[PDB]
Amino acid sequence: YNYLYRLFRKSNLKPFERDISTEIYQAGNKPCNGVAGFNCYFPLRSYGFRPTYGVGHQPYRVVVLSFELLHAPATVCGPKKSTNLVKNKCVNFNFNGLT
Amino acid sequence: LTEENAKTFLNNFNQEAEDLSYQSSLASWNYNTNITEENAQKMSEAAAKWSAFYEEQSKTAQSFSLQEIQTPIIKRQLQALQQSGSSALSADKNKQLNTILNTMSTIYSTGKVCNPKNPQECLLLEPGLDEIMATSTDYNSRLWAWEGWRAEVGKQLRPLYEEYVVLKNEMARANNYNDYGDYWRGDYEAEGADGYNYNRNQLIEDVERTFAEIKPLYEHLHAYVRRKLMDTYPSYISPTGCLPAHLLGDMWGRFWTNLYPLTVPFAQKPNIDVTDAMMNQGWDAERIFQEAEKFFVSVGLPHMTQGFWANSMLTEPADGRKVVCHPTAWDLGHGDFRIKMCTKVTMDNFLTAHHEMGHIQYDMAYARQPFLLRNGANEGFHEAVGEIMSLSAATPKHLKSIGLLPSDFQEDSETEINFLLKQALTIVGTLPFTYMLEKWRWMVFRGEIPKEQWMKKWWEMKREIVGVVEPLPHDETYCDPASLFHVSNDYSFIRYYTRTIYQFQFQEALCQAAKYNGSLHKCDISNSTEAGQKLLKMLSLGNSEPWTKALENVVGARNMDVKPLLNYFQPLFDWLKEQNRNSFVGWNTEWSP
Ligand SMILES: *[C@@H]1O[C@H](CO)[C@@H](O)[C@H](O)[C@H]1NC(C)=O
Ligand SMILES: *[C@@H]1O[C@H](CO)[C@@H](O)[C@H](O)[C@H]1NC(C)=O
Repeated sequence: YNYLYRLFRKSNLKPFERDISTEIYQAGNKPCNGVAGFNCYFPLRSYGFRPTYGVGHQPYRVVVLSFELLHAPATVCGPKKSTNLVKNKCVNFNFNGLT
Repeated sequence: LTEENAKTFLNNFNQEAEDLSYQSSLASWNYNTNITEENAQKMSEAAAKWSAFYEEQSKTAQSFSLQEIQTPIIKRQLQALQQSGSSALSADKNKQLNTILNTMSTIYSTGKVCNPKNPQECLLLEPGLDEIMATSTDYNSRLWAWEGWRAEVGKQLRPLYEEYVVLKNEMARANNYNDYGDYWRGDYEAEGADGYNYNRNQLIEDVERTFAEIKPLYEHLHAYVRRKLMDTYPSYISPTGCLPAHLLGDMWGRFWTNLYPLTVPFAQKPNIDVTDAMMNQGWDAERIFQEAEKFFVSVGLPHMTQGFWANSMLTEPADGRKVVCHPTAWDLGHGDFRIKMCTKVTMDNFLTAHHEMGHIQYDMAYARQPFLLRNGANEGFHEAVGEIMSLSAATPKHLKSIGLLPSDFQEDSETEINFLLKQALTIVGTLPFTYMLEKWRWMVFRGEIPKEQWMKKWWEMKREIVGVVEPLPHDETYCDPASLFHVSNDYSFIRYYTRTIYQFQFQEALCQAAKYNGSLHKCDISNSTEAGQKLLKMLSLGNSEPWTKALENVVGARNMDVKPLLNYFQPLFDWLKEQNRNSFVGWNTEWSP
């Protein structure tokens, strides 16, 4: 019961936005006044994960990698393979970007 | 707005309901596969919490007015949620009704009839008296068992039924129903688009119309059974009279399947039993369920889940825990589908495995629907969609395809005739009993039958509809229907009749879909994806739509039809007509010996 999700919200989320508010969702015309009941529901509901659930309901961990480029120099670059060194022969050399 | 409020209320309700229902179903499963006091009490608290939450949500759901809801799925969900059931009465009346139900349950489970002049030979129904009804041939012993259980159940259950009827009538009129019969007929009520409208009061006339043309086939079967029993019992059965109530192979005459050795057409020809073939090839329950899964994927329905194989029990555990012998298919929720069956390596358990996996496939198909709509279209659809798999699994084509039956097996007409007769004794013979019992209960709840003339009406209708006469005269201090399990424990009985009609309707529709060119009883739906898709269109719906729409989706008709039932039994009907030329077809209402 330690994994939660938001089921009710007044408007849709914008891209890359989070909502950690625990305000009672007011679905009707009457004010909720902080107390749950009819037409006033707590928005955060628990993901009650159990091992005997069907494959569509088992817990899945998701990591989203978002890549961005700005005006700054890009400093997250993948490894460039360093082959063995050969001496005394005519070999095309690429040393630290100097070719 | 009211519709948006109902949508948010249902969105809030479904997740909590699914969680609590899963907890209740898991506790019930844990009790059913491991019987002990702690599992029983855990099941008690889980069911108490789930029922309390359901009634609490239902009281809030009744505040909504359906006159301003346009979308039929939300309206159907709110209709399903607003069924209060037994909670509409006050606490005193509800407690009294629950007390009556509990005392009926604990007096039926402990029913006792004992031998006159031999006081040590006292017999219960479940271990010994059912054996007497199924196997014994002695007239006096069956007369003793029937009359004794009738006396020691009817005398003790007549006043209990007297206030049971009144309390159920009060509950139904508290729930805006005419009587308790109308409350049961409200399960078949469909409100929807034009032309799909079905009413409760329509159902009775529909049943009578479908019983208008089953009557010649039942009359021929009754005449044949009467002649064979006359061969068995020389002077105690009349040619023009009705059958005695204690010679029908069961305690109540519900199933005629125990009359097959006495009423066999061809005793020299064996049955289509393949148990010994399973013994020779070393089959086990895992192979039985794997073959059932192979059948369900050959027809086009999806494969079984990993949780089904991991969590179910398919064998007697034998590690010290008590289990229930009855096979049951469980839809626990959240994609959890299990089967509890103590499967022995027999043909009957193979067919039962196909039936329960049909139940599980039916449960799996409507998982995309909301929680309140994860049910059958009505009470008959759920068992019919398993009975069709039981029908298709038992065919000689299916057994020859999977290697159980040899490739050079010859299917002569005689084995088809006796197999069809056994199927008729199990299936056709229960239909007049079901119709007469449901009609009696409806007229008792309605008040059409006077209170002091209950028994005299019932034995008239059994003389008229079922064609079965009482062996001894019974006065009104008896309660002869109440000896049955379904009526003493508050269960609807018309589901079997609708199951029987829908089973053959579905079977003919699938066989026409699969382009089978032979007799309906030999039909197999294996290796036909189009029939599977045609079926799965109805299975995916659940009760989101009216049941008439689902029936049109499968068979192309919007009402019950018994032409598939007569088409299934057509060779047998011709055979029964051929051997009833000299005899008299039909029965006389007056008591003939
Ligand atoms: C049945 O329940 C008891 C009580 O908790 C438990 O000890 C036992 O292990 C259960 N049986 C199985 C097969 O798990
Ligand atoms: C259906 O397909 C399976 C797949 O191997 C096959 O074994 C079986 O013989 C087929 N049945 C018929 C009737 O062709």
